[PDB]
Amino acid sequence: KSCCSCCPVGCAKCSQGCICKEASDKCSCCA
Ligand SMILES: [Cd+2]
Ligand SMILES: [Cd+2]
Ligand SMILES: [Cd+2]
Ligand SMILES: [Cd+2]
Repeated sequence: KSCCSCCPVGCAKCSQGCICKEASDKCSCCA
């Protein structure tokens, strides 16, 4: 885990702020 369970790796969109709050197995706001 880095930021979320869908972007557990300081994802870009999740650079410095888990701005991804939607993905119960997959997201479409980032990757
Ligand atoms: Cd995520
Ligand atoms: Cd993200
Ligand atoms: Cd996140
Ligand atoms: Cd996302």
